[PDB]
Amino acid sequence: SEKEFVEHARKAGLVIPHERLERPIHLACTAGIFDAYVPPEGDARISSLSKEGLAQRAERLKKNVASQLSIRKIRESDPNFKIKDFPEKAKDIFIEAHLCLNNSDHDRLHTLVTENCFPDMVWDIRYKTVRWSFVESLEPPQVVQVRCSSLMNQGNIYGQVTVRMHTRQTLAIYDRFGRLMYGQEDVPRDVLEYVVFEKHLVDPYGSWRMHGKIIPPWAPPKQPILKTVMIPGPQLKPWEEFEEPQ
Amino acid sequence: HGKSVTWWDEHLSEENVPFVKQLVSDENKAQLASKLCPLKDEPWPIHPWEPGSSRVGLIALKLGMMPLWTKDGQKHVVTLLQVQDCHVLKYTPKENHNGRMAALTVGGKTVSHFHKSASILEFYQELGLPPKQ
Amino acid sequence: ISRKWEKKNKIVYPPQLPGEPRRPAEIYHCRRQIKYSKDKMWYLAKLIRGMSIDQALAQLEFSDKKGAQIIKEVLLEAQDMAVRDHNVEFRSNLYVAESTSGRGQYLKRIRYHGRGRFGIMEKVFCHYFVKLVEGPPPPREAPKTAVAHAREYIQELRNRTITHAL
Amino acid sequence: TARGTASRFLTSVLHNGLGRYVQQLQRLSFSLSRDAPSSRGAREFVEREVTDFARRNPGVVIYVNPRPCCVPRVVAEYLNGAVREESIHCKSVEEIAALVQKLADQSGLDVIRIRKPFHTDSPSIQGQWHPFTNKPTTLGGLRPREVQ
Amino acid sequence: ISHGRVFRRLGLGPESRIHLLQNLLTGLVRHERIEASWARVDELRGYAEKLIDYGKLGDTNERAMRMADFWLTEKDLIPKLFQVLAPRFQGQNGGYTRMLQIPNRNEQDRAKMAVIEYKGNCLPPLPLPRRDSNLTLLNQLLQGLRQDQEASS
Amino acid sequence: SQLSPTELIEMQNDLFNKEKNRQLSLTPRTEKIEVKHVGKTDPGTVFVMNKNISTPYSCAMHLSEWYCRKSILALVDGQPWDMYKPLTKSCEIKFLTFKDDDPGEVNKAYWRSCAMMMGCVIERAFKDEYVVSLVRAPEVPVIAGAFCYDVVLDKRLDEWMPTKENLHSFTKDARALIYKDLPFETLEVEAKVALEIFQHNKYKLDFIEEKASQNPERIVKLHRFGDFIDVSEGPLIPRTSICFQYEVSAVHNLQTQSSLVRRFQGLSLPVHLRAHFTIWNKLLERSRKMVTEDK
Amino acid sequence: AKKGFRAAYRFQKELERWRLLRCPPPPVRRSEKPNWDYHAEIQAFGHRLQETFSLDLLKTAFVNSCYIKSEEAKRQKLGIDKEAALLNLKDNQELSEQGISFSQTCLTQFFEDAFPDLPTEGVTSLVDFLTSEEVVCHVARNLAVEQLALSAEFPVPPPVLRQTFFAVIGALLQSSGPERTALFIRDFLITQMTGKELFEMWTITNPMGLLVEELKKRKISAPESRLTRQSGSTTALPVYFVGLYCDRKLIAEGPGETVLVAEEEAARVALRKLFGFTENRRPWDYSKP
Amino acid sequence: AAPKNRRSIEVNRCRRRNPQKLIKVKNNIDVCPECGHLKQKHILCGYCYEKVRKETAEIRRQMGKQEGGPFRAPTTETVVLYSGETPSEQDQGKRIIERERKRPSWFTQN
Ligand SMILES: [Mg+2]
Ligand SMILES: [Mg+2]
Ligand SMILES: [Mg+2]
Ligand SMILES: [Mg+2]
Ligand SMILES: [Zn+2]
Repeated sequence: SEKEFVEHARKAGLVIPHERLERPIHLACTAGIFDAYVPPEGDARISSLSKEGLAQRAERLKKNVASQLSIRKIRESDPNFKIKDFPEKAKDIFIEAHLCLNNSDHDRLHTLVTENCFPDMVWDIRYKTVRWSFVESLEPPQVVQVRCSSLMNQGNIYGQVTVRMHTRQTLAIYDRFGRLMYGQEDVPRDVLEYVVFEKHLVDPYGSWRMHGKIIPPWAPPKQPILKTVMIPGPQLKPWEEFEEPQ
Repeated sequence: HGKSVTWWDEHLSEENVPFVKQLVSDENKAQLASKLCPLKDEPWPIHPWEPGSSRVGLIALKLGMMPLWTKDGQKHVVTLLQVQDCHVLKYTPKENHNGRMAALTVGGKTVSHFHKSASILEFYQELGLPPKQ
Repeated sequence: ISRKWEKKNKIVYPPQLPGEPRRPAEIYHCRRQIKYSKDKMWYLAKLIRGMSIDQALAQLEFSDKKGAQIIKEVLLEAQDMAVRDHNVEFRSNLYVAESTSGRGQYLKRIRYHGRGRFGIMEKVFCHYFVKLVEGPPPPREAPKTAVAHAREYIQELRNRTITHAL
Repeated sequence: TARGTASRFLTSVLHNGLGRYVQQLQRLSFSLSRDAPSSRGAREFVEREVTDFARRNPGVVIYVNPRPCCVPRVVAEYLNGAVREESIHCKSVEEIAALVQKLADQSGLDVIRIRKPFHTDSPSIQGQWHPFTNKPTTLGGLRPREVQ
Repeated sequence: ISHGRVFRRLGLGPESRIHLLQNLLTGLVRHERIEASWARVDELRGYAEKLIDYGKLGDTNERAMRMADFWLTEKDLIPKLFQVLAPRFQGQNGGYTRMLQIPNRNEQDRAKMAVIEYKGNCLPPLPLPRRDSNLTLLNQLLQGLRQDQEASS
Repeated sequence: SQLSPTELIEMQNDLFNKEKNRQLSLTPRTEKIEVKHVGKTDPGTVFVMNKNISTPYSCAMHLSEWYCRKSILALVDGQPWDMYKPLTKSCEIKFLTFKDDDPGEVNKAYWRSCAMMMGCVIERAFKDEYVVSLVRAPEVPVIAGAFCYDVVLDKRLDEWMPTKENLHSFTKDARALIYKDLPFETLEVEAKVALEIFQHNKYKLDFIEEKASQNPERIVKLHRFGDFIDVSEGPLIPRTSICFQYEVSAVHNLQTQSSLVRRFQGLSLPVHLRAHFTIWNKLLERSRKMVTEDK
Repeated sequence: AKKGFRAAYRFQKELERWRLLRCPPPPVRRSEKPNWDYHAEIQAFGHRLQETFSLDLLKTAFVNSCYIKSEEAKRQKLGIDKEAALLNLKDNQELSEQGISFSQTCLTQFFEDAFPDLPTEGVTSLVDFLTSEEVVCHVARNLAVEQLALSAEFPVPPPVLRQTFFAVIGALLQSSGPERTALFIRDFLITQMTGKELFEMWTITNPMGLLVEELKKRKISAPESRLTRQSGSTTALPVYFVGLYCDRKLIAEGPGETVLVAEEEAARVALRKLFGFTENRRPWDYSKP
Repeated sequence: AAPKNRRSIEVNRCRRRNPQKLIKVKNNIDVCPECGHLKQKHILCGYCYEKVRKETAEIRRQMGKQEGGPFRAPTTETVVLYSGETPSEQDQGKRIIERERKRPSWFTQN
């Protein structure tokens, strides 16, 4: 006559066993992006001009002190490294990563993209269907900047390469019932994205990975959603009167 | 369609309720005073009395009881029955009812229009009386 | 125990070829191990079958049953799930497809009697299941017309065969 | 039991034997073990009989698969689309012979209760009884109390 | 057979009924608006209405005084009855009390509830039901009829 | 022009569909407008909607079924909007009900809608041999005991006035019309393509001419339900189902010098306001009298 | 736990059965299943029908356009060289045309000989029916043509099947004379007319008119509908027998609920007597001349 | 008296799914013109009545603060005031309660 239920599940963060960890957490990546390259506000009208864009980009790469300091750290720690070959590799990483999102293959996606990026591109889309194709690259991929984070604790250095790329992509997102949600499959829409890459140096296995995606503050508003959406007003208890701002 | 319940009063304003009431009651007075003169309208043929014949009845209202005395000295108790508004309503002929005797239908006291049923209200409409209880 | 109903939301369909009819959304949701009885709960669950979700919420709002408020909370959660997680415009566009009560795991206790006798008593639990579908509520069936009955009777007369006959 | 199971009317597939007779058994597939004892009979059958059988019935294809199995089966397959499974496990050569013959002569229709022993289209030559067939007609076609 | 029984049975007996109403009434005269069991409030209403009538009989009437003495339990109210409530009902004969049905009690006993009130109290007004306005379609149609009862007379 | 009664219907409907598809093609994309809710009830609520697609009805659908059933008319800024008329620009929305405090807008809308219904009932209730010309729906206030529609009839028909049988037939047909639930559809048109729809009715063409004359851009307001199309002033109620009690009361012959015009008068109430049988009979008695306001 | 393999295995079989009951697998070609030899199958097809085919011709017959185009999809998608050997396949178009033409001719002659009084519109209707999508598909499916047919989309949509059946007919017409093929047609097509009615397959909508015309041709005048038998007129289930009289002789008679329905029936009966399509009629001849 | 046999599930379903034991659908529900919540037609709106109840509570609290004890209740009528208000000539000679909140929209001045 005396028996009780079990299993009330709880998540308790407590700092004491978190400190007593005998094998401290090993990170392949760092969560942030150290220095965010902030692009020209007229970067749309200089993109239709070839030898304006190419010139100013290459110029800003060669002229910067920090850029070539870091490129020197990477070259010295990692031999047979070239800046002129890299936007090719980066582009390929991009194409394969999103072509992974199509097939929903996470194993390869863990080789390509970084730990900070993966939650973002995978999370929301897991119960949906994605069809994404690469059609054109309008302006060949440009290397904007390079940076390094020196952790004096681990002696660990992470090369972070920002590649600006201008692209032609087709994106269609389907809902879990198979009914279209985001955008058409027939429109080769034009995209401009600033893609940060990261690599662990001291690591012997040394993968070049896709770290983050930076959006500019002036960026063209993304294409509209299909469905209509409602945004509720503040939920009121009985005695609380409503107040309207102007 | 989930159509909600409704009563006669529901959508009327405070202004209109006294009005509606006046309307109904006044038309009641009119209608009752109109049929007040039967013999000058179109009375059905009156027949003399045959031996095996039987009259119509009434519908009354039990008031209360009262004592009453008889010249022999005895005491009786009586019931007061008041006829309030009594009208014959319809007529079913002999062959249509029992095959023996005709059937008259008789109404009792007047009631509100609002709380009866559409069918019944139609019935009295084509008559020209107010509804009987 | 068995938890299945929960996984029904995790199904993904293959995308719709254009020209085919748009598939209506389906949201499965439930609440486990409620302190209500299973049967008492069944009445409530039965009441709101096939009602538009707003109608159901309205009806539940005024019920005096303890279970009423539980089911109401479950319906609200289901609504918000439907708009947020699955993709449904018009949160008023849902109706109740399936609504039902299962039995949960019971606790056993003593119930004392007299003359030192006892009965054995069960603290009772239950589950409430609901499945919402996107669209207007399907029309309630009108009972058979005289015409329909007569048709069926005739058709039956007409189906007759000479029996054991050849 | 009869109420327990399904049932069908007596029929043939494609009005067989009306115009010409078509053996309904299409193919026959044996599976046996070279080694296992249970398939012993089946092996003998494959040696002696199968060959001859195949000549007697030119219209049925016969596949024989030696494979490592414990329970030798023969799968009959009919024009009808019907597939009938059988176990030849632990039987004589004689018994298998008999079985294969049964399979050869069957329609491939479902074996279940058959409602009545005969089937006829147009049972009715010369008429079919109806309440008026034996009744005399009267003059004028008058009903019983009808006057004209 | 309950025929023609006006008073409902409450409490532990007739006396407990009177004392229940005692308390309710005292509460009502003090706070001027209270909420309770719909049945009990209904029962109370009559008493609450007659108390004002004894109040109108004035301070000096003895019957009214020991009446108010019995019914109002906290003695301090007895002046309030005579010098506050009873004056503010002067013109009106019977209109003293407003009683409405409130939504069922949220406690697990789910009772049927009512709020009862002395008119003309100083409190936020109860959200009474409003009749429809005169601008409503049906009412307008009736306004037509009315003006044609005026035009034909 | 030699044309069947059905051919007229086909033509008009195909023109209407052409125009509607043209208005649809005019909007290239899915464009997002932001509607705000100025209602007394759920303030601060903000709908994000598809321009020239989403309607205030589709807007109510985000709130609750209660709005959907109770809301007859939608106030956009300061103007009445039909429930199914697609929103154009970003704005603020309020919903309007029969039992609301100053219903008068809604009342007008209802009266108009019922009038139009009666028009449709009349036009199709006469034998193909004769010629039925709908004129207009003169706008009466609702204190006048009915709503009405003006119709001219074939010359050989000028002698007879209907019998209770016939009026009851009209009524039966209008109830038939209500039973099947038809949405009222709206379209804004240019006079050029408005006139092409009506054609054969002269009085209609005149009406369109005057109506477009007082608007700078020559815009005419069209409404249609089922197969029937008509021009009208102001917005209409969303559904046919909204009417419950409906009657065609009586007709009255009224003649100008240049024409003989029959005025059809009828009376109705919405399911929300439905009135008791006795009340109904009184109102119906008043709806038999001639109702004159053309100005 | 209980120690043994046996029950576990035996249960695995049950698991599989339920798995197949709850989700049925989409139908698969008999060609893609474990025991198949295409050649032997063809030869068997030949022998079981008691016919003699050129194996080249028959193998040709079971080929279809769609199979070739799909094969060209697989050809062009993998970068393979096929064209020479693949476009040498010689599809069944030709044979199917020969086959349909011949079959229609043959059937038409059969009927025209059996029912001298059938109007041309009628015999046309009949041939239309025995050459139908439905009937031919049924027959072909039961002769294991669908089995041998090479095509995309395994259920083999009915037009392709018809094509294939008559393809085989044509192959037979090349392989053996018109005589043998005539026999084949009367065995596997004409038999589908067994138990069938006339107006079951003819579909004509006004029997009376047609009867009047056909009586004009015979130089008989004016069928008069006359009521013969009736039971209950006031009932919900009346029965009428309407006779049709010509010069007061009775040509035909029929039952019905309504006097109209019955009259129509008597029309149909009369028609069936005139055209010699009747129940009592001589059953078809199956014999070896 | 003890049951002679177990009642079968068919009988039982007949008893407990019977129309008379089912919850009956309420048709008198409507929306409050004010707050747009739900209410039965013959009953006060719960939400609105909560507004009123809370405010009444606050008022009573503050008029309990003006009374130093249990048994002191005024011999005069009382009137409640809000921020930025002053007693009228008609309303003077009365007990005055002063609340901080601005006078609520539903509450009139009277
Ligand atoms: Mg003891
Ligand atoms: Mg027990
Ligand atoms: Mg027990
Ligand atoms: Mg008690
Ligand atoms: Zn409220």
